[PDB]
Amino acid sequence: SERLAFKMKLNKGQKQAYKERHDQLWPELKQLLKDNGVSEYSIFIDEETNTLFAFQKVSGDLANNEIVKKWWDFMADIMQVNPDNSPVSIPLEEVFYME
Amino acid sequence: SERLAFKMKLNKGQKQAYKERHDQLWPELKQLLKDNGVSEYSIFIDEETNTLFAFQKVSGDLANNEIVKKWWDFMADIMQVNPDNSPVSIPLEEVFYME
Repeated sequence: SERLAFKMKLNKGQKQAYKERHDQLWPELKQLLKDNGVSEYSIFIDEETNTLFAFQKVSGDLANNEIVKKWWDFMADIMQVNPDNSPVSIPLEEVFYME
Repeated sequence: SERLAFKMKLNKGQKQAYKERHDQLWPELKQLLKDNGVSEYSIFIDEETNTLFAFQKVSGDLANNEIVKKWWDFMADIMQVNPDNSPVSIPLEEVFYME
């Protein structure tokens, strides 16, 4: 019901690892995201700037979920992350929408 | 049927003008986009970097359309544009999708 977008940062040269790990995204994480109202979740890359742009829809607390935290730990070597291994994330404000 | 994303550049300090002009997007342009298979077209801003991230769905030649070109001309003072007034646009490759 709501559209959300955000920017993340990949470490230089890690597009391949990022893509392969996401091709093998744990089914537990996919189901948790769905159970929490997430759909149509896409992540796009600007490889030359090591930038990820994420878009998702949310239909109404994953940061405290054990599986999410395990995913952060698994990804922390190739992403720009905080001390708790969650990815740095910059929110992006919607300025236009046409259905 | 296809998801597309791309990055554009706004001139410094022009978020307000960009948003107001898009709130008043010409109905002719909305209809042309729909007629050409575009839906769920969102544009998000990272204001501190003057960056626009666009997402849209396309269900199967707008660059040569007179109304599109008029829109480019109308917007050219506040966007980073080419000599023909079309916005500079960097495509972003999808690296993850979960329906």
